[PDB]
Amino acid sequence: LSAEEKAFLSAVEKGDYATVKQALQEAEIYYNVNINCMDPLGRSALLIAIENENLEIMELLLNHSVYVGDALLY
Amino acid sequence: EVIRNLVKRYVAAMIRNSKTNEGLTEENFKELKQDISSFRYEVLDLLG
Repeated sequence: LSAEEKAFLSAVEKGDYATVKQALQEAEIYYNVNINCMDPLGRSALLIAIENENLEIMELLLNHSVYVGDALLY
Repeated sequence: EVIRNLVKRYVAAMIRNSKTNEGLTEENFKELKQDISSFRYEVLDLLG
């Protein structure tokens, strides 16, 4: 994992609506961080926003082109 | 190739079981108490 990918996956699991949205708007402009970046234990950013029951980060991710595949079961 | 998958979904199942089956304790209470306390002093220091 990149340090900015770990900065995005540590932006989520803390409840940020600012730095997560800034990283998802920088992801559109530059191909710097892939949104579908996994933890070392699976765990995409969407699944991190699912284990912590925060619906605002879920709507913020699902407005972007996140891979939603097999994450409804989680 | 099989062992890598078994270790990966094993460790995922064990952290899942630690999230479900671990009961709450006093230090987890101190963590919430410091989060509300520290957020309290931070808001009072911004509004003061």
